[PDB]
Amino acid sequence: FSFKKLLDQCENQELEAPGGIATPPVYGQLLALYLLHNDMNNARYLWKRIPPAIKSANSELGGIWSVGQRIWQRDFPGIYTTINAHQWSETVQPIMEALRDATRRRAFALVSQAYTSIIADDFAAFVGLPVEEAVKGILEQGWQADSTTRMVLPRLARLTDYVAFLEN
Amino acid sequence: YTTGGPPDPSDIHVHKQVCEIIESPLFLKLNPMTKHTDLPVSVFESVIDIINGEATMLFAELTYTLATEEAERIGVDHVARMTATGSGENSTVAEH
Repeated sequence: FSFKKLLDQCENQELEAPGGIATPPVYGQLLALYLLHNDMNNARYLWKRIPPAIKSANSELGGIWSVGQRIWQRDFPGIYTTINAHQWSETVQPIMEALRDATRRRAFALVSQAYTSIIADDFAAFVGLPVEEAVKGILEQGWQADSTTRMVLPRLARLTDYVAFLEN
Repeated sequence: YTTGGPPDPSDIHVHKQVCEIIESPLFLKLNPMTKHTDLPVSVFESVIDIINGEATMLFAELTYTLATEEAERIGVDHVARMTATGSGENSTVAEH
């Protein structure tokens, strides 16, 4: 909602404001905004446009690109460690908050379709919270957990225009 | 059926001859001289009634109803409306 507007004003800003290389905070928000849409191609291309000058100047930006390298592999546990690695207050946090929750939803959603049966330890990597916390949650939602083996199972107006058209 | 204003003897004479075809025929009378807005057809049957001890053929009036025939009705629609085609041919949607 709020984020979509924030990409719009920022997208405008990249072309309009600079002499061709814009300042380091603007590029960081923009990169972070591309990850929320999960438009990873344009993200990657964003980093490749970025000169060596911004990479020395700004390290935060390079952290935002690292989450994204993993999103390309689609390896979940790896995503989570990188979210914790870097923070940049104000300028990165509201959009970051959204990134973390967009990948968890993507992960739960992915599993629900993907697997008719999955190991609970693998599932623990996907949501990214330990085994005790996960097994407690799945039960409430209404998914079945098997214990001993520890496996988890996911669960007129048109017509007149058309008649008018054919008769003519 | 016959034509004319109120009931008269010349209708009763003809109704006895009709009694030869079927023993109980209906009589119907239409006034096209009607000064009145309601439906000016009135329906009768004949009764044989004794007056002053002599048996007389006298008429008795019946009320009416409306009834079936959808096949016939769709023609009464066309007959009733008397509408003309516009600029085209009249539309398929319209007619349907």
